[PDB]
Amino acid sequence: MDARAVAKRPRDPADEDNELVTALKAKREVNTISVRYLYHADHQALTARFFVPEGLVEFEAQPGALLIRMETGCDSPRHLYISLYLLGIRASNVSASTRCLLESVYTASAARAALQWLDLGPHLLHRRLETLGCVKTVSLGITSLLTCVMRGYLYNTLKTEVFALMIPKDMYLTWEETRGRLQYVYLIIVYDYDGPETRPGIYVLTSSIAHWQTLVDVARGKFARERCSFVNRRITRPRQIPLCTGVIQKLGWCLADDIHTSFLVHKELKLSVVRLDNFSVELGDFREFV
Amino acid sequence: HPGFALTAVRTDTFEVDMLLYSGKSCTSVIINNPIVTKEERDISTTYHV
Amino acid sequence: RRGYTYPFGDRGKARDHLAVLDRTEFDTDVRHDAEIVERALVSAVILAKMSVRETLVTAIGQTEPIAFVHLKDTEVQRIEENLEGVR
Amino acid sequence: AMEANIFCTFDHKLSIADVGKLTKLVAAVVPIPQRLHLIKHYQLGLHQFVDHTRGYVRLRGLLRNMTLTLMRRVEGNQILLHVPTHGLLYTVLNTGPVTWEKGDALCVLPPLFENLLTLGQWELVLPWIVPMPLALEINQRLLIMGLFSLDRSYEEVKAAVQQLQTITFRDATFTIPDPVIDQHLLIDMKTACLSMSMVANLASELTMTYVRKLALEDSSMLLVKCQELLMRLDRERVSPDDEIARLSALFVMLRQLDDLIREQVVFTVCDVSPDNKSATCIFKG
Amino acid sequence: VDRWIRHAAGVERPQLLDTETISMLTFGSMSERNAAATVHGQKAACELI
Amino acid sequence: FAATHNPWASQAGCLSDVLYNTRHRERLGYNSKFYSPCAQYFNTEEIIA
Amino acid sequence: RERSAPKPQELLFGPRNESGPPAEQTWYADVVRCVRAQVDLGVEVRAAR
Repeated sequence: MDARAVAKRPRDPADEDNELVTALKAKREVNTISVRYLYHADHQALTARFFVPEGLVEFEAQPGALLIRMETGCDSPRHLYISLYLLGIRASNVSASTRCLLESVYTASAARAALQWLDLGPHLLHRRLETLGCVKTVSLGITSLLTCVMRGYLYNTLKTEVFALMIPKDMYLTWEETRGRLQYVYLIIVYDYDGPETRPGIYVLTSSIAHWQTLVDVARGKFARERCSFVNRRITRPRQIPLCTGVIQKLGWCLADDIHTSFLVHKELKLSVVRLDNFSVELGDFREFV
Repeated sequence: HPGFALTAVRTDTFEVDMLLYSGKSCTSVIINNPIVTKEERDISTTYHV
Repeated sequence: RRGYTYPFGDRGKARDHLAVLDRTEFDTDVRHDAEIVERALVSAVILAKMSVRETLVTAIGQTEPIAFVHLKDTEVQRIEENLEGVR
Repeated sequence: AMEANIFCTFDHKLSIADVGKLTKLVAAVVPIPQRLHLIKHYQLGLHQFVDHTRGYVRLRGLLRNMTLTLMRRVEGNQILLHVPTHGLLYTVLNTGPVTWEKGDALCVLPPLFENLLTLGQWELVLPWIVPMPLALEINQRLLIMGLFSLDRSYEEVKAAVQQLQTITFRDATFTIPDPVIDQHLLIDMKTACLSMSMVANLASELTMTYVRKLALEDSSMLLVKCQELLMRLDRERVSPDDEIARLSALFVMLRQLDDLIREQVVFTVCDVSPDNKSATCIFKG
Repeated sequence: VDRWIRHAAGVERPQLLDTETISMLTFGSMSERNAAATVHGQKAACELI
Repeated sequence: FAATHNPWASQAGCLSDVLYNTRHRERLGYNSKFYSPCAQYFNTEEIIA
Repeated sequence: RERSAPKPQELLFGPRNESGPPAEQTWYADVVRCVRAQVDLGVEVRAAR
């Protein structure tokens, strides 16, 4: 509460000594540790560490994969973490070629077991899947560590490089001709109520439409067959109670110039991806539409 | 006695104190100054060396 | 079907009695139907008793007798008179 | 460098044991009814909102109105509270009965259950921190057992209500309080249930008339089969001003019901301690 | 026959949340319960061929 | 230098081979968490590797 | 076709499970048109359910 005090500019780390420097200089003591610059001490991204068994780590050594947590009716391993790719083998959209490719890759007890736990339960996918951020690390082993972020950019420890977000092509979805200066990236899951096994379709969307209402109207216009089949199964196969023709989840904002088409290599297998070279994460939970 | 015998197999785990020999300058170890990275969490802040 | 829809006290007991009731169908032999009809009825009466919280005998070696539940006495009296006539 | 905290003052003198007890919850979510720099301890918690005529539904509406604020530090004569800005990660305490897993989307629920800081006239009632799937489950179960109030006399209704009352969620089993007391239903619950009943009932009547006209236009071919469906359920068994009033009333009842229909995600978890009582999480909407 | 053999061998019926628990078990789990007291140490599990 | 001293254990598909090879055990439903002393001698795929 | 639903370990381990028929059937047909007496007999045609 003074003229000189209030006029003060804020205090910033590059000029104010770091706390360990303060302590050591005030005691006039030295450590063998080099501690002047603290790594990760200027990151805006909020990160977390996850442990996964080796079988699920396929295609995950490449930073930029999207990670999902799924529920299991058991007790002790009850939550596993799976990637969007492994979610693609079950996706009744993706073409036979890519499906057989990532079925040839994902060959272990862990991933296949994730698949039975997905196909077993009577719940719909969106009532079984909770979404995590995008991953950037790999620490191998029989059980491996992954570092994942859900708020912000996706970059190396020194910020020397930015890791893209990688989408498998058969999931990549577009609805507009002239690309906006800013576009959001959404995840869409839709259900085919034809046949005994209701076939789930998986999409990663990109659009400039920020508003929920116009986005959902456009989506419902483009997904007419699934809504028709929803009403059809309501009519023809009653006292089974469907809900949702699809759900939409929002995570991201990228500038159209950043997005590019690319290839992905693993064990000399050749998978095709759509890449968002600079990309930021902002996760919101699902919203449902019919 | 039934008509078939059987051979059993067993494993016992012993506890042992080892001794190791090495020759002078058998390896050379390369190291730098230890490095600290910061993980910021509200109630407790952690630093990894 | 009614038992599977009904809100019982614990799923295990009613589920087991309803399951032994469920797979009780006949077998194209005359003699065996006499056993299996009784074997189905005893479990059905167990289930009905559990449904309305009247007791069931848990003594080893004793089976809950085959009978109605909560009918008015005139109905069951006419049932028994008809059963005598069938005799 | 520094942050804008909220200061709270306790008027009743505090024994050293009680101010110690304050520390044991120095990271829990304490709701506040308003944004102001110095507030009196009566404002903390939900005790002022506890009217024994009004139950869970009104309290969740108010909690949607409330401002959530982490207790931050404890000193004599005054307590520091911190209002969490959006996006930043924070440490919270698990006050509810259930444990947590990484990635859980959390909500707030009114107290459904040793009472903390039983001052002579006041009691500290914290909200329940719960994952959203259990939030949906418990809201629906409480709502349905609200419906059965009018016929609790018959035995099977009692057994069904008991089945709805017991809830299990990742190895935790607990019994929620019955929203029916002394055969009388709390007014907030009664109004919510009546509103839902009326919404369904009025939709039944209005939808046939307003679909049969629209079916002429629909090139998306779903409204014709919609009419087919409403005729199918029809088979199972007027003034214009009154009609527009009926539509207005339909949307009035729909609006009154919105608290039961949608709830916000407030926290989502990043990591959990072996000390499971506490976990770090980022703050949502 | 199954009940007779299980009572002769002395082992209880497999009781579990059958499907998901059995998939978890095939993935691997610690089912065998501990003994109440073990003056001698870890069980020398013998296998018969 | 006999062909085999235990025909029921050395043959490529006999009792002990299907009972103790991890691969044949995977074709059945074992529980992976239990150690088996025979698995060391019988997992012939790993032995060939 | 006469295969019972797989036991869980069969689906967790080993070579894949498969589906019997292909999505596309192979058919032959005879087409008759009455307005101009004409019959099409040597037709190879594809069918899908």
